[PDB]
Amino acid sequence: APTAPSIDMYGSNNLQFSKIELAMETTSGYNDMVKYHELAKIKVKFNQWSGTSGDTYNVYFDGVKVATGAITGSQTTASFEYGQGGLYQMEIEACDATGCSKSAPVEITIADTDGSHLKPLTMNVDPNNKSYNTDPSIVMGTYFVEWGIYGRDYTVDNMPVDNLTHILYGFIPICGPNESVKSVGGNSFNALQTACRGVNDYEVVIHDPWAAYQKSFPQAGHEYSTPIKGNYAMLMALKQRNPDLKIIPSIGGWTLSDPFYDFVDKKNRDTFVASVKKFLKTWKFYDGVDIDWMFPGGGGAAADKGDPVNDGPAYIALMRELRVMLDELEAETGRTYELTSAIGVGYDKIEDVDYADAVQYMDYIFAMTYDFYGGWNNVPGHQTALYCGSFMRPGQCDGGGVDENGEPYKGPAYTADNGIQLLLAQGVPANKLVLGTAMYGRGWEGVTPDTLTDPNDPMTGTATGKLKGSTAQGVWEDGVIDYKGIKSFMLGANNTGINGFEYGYDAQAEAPWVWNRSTGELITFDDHRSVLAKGNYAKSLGLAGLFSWEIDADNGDILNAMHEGMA
Ligand SMILES: CC(=O)N[C@@H]1[C@@H](O)[C@H](O[C@@H]2O[C@H](CO)[C@@H](O[C@@H]3O[C@H](CO)[C@@H](O[C@@H]4O[C@H](CO)[C@@H](O)[C@H](O)[C@H]4NC(C)=O)[C@H](O)[C@H]3NC(C)=O)[C@H](O)[C@H]2NC(C)=O)[C@@H](CO)O[C@H]1O
Repeated sequence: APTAPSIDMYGSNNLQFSKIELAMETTSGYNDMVKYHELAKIKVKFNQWSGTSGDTYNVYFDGVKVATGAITGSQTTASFEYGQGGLYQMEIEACDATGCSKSAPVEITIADTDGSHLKPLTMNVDPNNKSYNTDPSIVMGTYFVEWGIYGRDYTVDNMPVDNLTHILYGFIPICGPNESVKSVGGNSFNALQTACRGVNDYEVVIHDPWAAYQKSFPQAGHEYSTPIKGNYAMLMALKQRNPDLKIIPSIGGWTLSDPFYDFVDKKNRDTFVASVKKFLKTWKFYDGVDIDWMFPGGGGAAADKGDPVNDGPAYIALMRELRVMLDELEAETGRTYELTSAIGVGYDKIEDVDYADAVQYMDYIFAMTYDFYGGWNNVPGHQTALYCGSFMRPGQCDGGGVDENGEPYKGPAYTADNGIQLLLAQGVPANKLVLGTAMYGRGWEGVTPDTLTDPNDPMTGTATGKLKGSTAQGVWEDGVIDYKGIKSFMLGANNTGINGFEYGYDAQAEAPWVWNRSTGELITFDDHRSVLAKGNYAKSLGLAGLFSWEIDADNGDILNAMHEGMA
C-alpha cells in the first residue's frame, strides 16, 4: 500500500465550499451580487511527502465515493463537482497494485440555501411567550419584516418559532414601476433601482441585501468567511431547528405593489413566474410564495392605478400559473410548496376578485382583517374589530343605511366578520381562510370628551390629527404604535391604564381601546380579550387559523392569546 494522503488545509480552502456566491462587501444588481450553482466546485489538495505516492486516488464523503483520479508525485489536486449541501466526513484514499491507504477523516463543508451545512438556530425569545400544545394542523402565522433588524432591533432568533406554523417574510420587491416606494423614504427607491440594475422588469429581487444575507449575526456564528449571513442564513438555521415550520416570501405589500397592475399582460406574468421559480431554487429554505397585491382594482398606494375589469382575472391567472410552476418544483424536488396571498377585506377590495376561482389553486388566503380605521383621516373607529361597533349608525353595519350627509353607505362597514362573510359568500371554503390579528394599534390625538356624541364612547368623537410619539414608545410612524408600546406606556401591568390613559372595551365589536381624556389620544388595537374572541370565532366557523402583523411589535401577549383562543 502507498503512503496515506495528508490533506493540505490551506490548499483546499480550509475545506469550505458553497453552492452560492454572495457579495458581502459591495452593493450592486441582484444578478451581480447573487450567483447560484446547481453543483459546487470542490477543490481539495493533498500531500504524500514520504514513501510511494501510488497511482490512483478516491475521495469519500461519509464512506461514499464522490471523486477519483490519478496521482502524480508528492502533490495532488483533486477537482470535482458536488450538488448536495451539508457536512461530510471526508477521507482521501491512495491506491496502487499492492493496496490502498486512507487519510484520517476530516469534515468538509458544502454550503447550500437549505441550511444543511448549518447547525439548528439557538433562540433568544422573550420568556413572556408561553408554551402551547396547539393542533399543528391549525395555522398560526406571522410576518417577520426585513427592516426590523434596524431601529426595531428584532432579529430572527427573537421569534417564538415553537408558537408559529408560518413565517411570512416581508417584503420581496418586483422590478419595474415602483413610484409608491418613494413614500417610504430612507433611500428605499434608490436601493431598489440598484438591486434592479441587470434585472428585467417584473422579475423579483432582494430589496436589502445587507439585511437579507450580508449582516454578521454573532448569535448565528457568522464570521468573515461565512458564505451566507444576514436574516436568510438565520432562517435557514431555523428550518433545521423546526423542520415542520413553513417560511414563505411575501411579494409586494403596500409600497411594492405597483408592478402587479401590469400583470393584465400575460407576458409580464410569465416573466414574474419564471423569476419566482429561480428565486425558490436559489433560496431553498423558502416553502412557497405569498402574493401581497394591494390591491386588484386599485385603492392602494398608487392612486393612478387599478383596473376593476382586468385585475381580478389577472390575479386568478397569476395563481393558476404560479401553481403550475410550483407543481414543476414539486416534481423536481419531491417537496411540497404552498401558494398563499394576503388580501384586503374591505367590500370594495373583495368585490374586484372572484376568489372562489382563485382559491382553487391556493393553500391559504391571509385575510387582512385590520386597518379598518386609522390616522389617514380624523374619524375614530375600531381598526381590527370582529363586529360592528356601538359607534356605528343603524344601517351602517350592513351598508343599507345612511350617513351624516344623508348619503347612503356604498357597502358593508369595515369589520372582520363583514370581510369573512363576503369571502364565504363568493364560495371560498372557510378552511382556507386565515383570520388576521393586529400586533399594533392605530391612533389619533384631540379626541377630547367635547367632540363625542356619546360621552362614554370615544369612538363617537373626532380627532385633530394622528397619534404622535417616540420610537421608544413603539411609534415608528405617526398614527401607528407597537402593541408592546401600548402595553408598556398606556395599559400598564394590570391593563387598567397608565400615564393619563384609560382602558375600554366594546363588547359588541370585540375591540379594545385606550383613551387619554386630557390629550384626546385614542388608540385602537387587539388585546388578549379581542384575540380570544377572534380565536373562538375562527374555531366556530372552521377557519384555517390565525395570522398576525408584525411579530416584532408583540411582547408575547398577542401570540399567546392567539393560541389560547384556538385551544
Ligand atoms: C380595510 C381597508 O381597505 N383599509 C384601507 C387601509 O389598508 C389603508 O391604510 C394603509 O394600510 C396599509 C396596510 O397596513 C399600510 O401599509 C403599511 O405602510 C407602512 C408605511 O406607511 C409600511 O411600513 C414601512 O415599510 C417600508 C418598506 O415598504 C419600511 O422601510 C418602512 O420603514 C416601514 N415603515 C414603518 C412605519 O414601519 C408597511 O410595510 C405597510 N404594511 C403592509 C402590510 O404592507 C399603509 O401605510 C396604509 N396607508 C396609509 C395612508 O396610512 C387606508 C389608507 O390608504 O385606506 C383604507 O381604506
